[PDB]
Amino acid sequence: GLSDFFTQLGQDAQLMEDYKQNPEAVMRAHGLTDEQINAVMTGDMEKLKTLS
Amino acid sequence: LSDFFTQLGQDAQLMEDYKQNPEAVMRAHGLTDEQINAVMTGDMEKLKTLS
Amino acid sequence: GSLVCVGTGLQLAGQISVLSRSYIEHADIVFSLLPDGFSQRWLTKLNPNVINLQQFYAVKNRRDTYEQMVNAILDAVRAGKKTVCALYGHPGVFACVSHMAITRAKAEGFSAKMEPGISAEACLWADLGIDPGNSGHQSFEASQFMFFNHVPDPTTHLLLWQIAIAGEHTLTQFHTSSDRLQILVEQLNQWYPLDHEVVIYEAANLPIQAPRIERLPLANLPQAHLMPISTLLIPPAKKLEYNYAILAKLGIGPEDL
Amino acid sequence: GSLVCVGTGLQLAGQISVLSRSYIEHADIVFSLLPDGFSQRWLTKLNPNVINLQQFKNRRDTYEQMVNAILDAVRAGKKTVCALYGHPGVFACVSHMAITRAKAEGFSAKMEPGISAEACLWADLGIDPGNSGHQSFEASQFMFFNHVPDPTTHLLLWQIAIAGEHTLTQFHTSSDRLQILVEQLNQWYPLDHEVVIYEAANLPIQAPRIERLPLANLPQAHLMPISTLLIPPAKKLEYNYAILAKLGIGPE
Ligand SMILES: [Zn+2]
Repeated sequence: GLSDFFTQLGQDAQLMEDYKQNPEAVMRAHGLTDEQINAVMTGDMEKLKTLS
Repeated sequence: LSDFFTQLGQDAQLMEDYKQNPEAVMRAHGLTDEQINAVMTGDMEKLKTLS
Repeated sequence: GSLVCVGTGLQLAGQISVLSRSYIEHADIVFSLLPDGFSQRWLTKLNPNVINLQQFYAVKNRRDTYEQMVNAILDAVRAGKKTVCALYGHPGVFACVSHMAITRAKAEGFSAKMEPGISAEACLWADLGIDPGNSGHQSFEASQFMFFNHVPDPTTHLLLWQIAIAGEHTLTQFHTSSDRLQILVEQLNQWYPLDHEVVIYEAANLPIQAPRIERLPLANLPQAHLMPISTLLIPPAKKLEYNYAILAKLGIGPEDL
Repeated sequence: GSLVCVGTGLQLAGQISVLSRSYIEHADIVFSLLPDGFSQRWLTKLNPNVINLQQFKNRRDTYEQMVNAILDAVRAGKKTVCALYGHPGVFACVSHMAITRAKAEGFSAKMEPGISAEACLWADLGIDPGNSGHQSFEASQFMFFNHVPDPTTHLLLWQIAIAGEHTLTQFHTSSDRLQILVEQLNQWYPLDHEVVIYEAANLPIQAPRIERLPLANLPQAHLMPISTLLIPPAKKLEYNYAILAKLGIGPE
């Protein structure tokens, strides 16, 4: 889920550009919980390894 | 010729098959003996025409 | 069969050669040594037959862990398996296991090569937008720069790697990291003022993660919190001066080049 | 508009990062600057909209027309991507110039890392620079400026083929230039010191060149654009007693 996203984000340039424009929306469209989006947006990497 | 070098540079499978049987694999794509010779000889310059 | 070591770069998924990725896809077995689990999953989906080498770690001496790591890899090669080793960054830069596996593989007469990949240095240049060919570039292993005589050229970018364990020895443990670092600062002070701005760099793994780029005076270095992958970048301290001598021979001046 | 500079590497097709390749696919326009035509054709099949910059007289004015052309596209608001040889931020002015001027016009500009000739050298020569350490200089710069190399660690000289590239005033052959370099290196390395002329393979059917020869035979050597000279150490290491003393280690 979350892993499939990071994997896509790292290799697709289009998706990469979109993300840096509208991080939240893009993450929502890849079905991430509000908590995940938060952890990502606060850069709390410990809580992502919690939600995996 | 150009497509082959491209596939050979990207595809790890074709990469190995090539080392297994260079000549044969180059036929499988469709290169003449003159080219295969230039490839096998080592004359890069040679390939400035078959291109 | 065969051995091929490949580098995944630093970034997840997207920072790997098209060919190296192909090798991992068309391989009978794949031995991995990657950082995070996001990277481990990525690899799995790319090829289900994966052996994680993180398991060979601890109490055991490193050269023992590596001995096992390497042997496990050759076991696959000897078995006739088209083996591929997936390493972080460049599979040759700071990688005793690759060189050992390749050397020993070649010894036994097995076909073994190493495909180049993107190292932390490759990233450092792009991230900071510095061109090493600009004023030159010197790379040393901190400890090696402290233990041995290495006079740096302060007209070039100077990279000190593994700054976290700078000066680490069995006979130096009585010193704290802050201490050893201080000693390094005293050493660099020979060429670089204490006010000189230095940069601590750490390449990102995840695409949603940023590279660490902490700018600070050389003097505040001892206090800085370092990481195993942390690297120090000391920019030039002097502008390049012409070799008026060599310019004389060619019969030109600074204004002609 | 936006700019992203990517690198193809040395090998064809296969030595580019997955992401950098994606940028080329999704680029509205691509500006190529690659050596061979095999690389040129490849790129095109990767994205039809490609403007070759070789089409663009001093190097001052050549790069000025190049950069200017790249910008035009970015100024028009097209997501521009500039594909260069090897690493787009290593011995590459066009990129740093373009990125700089795009940053200066408020446009978004960045650079993706690729595989440089150096990254290839380590693999082909099975050398780990992490443990050994290394140094890099542009051959010409190393000649026209005061660079003090550390002869205890590897020394790379890039663009050894065009070493001494300058405006004409006196008549000197490339061998004459290379002879001067040889003399300048003689301040640290002997003439009989073995060096290596490395040339990364472009095509997957070609092997890299790794010629060894004494430093004295460099002038005669037949060099190439992408040729780089590797000068292995010539001096032994010495204990840094000063610093060792501070750390706690002395006579031991
Ligand atoms: Zn370097």
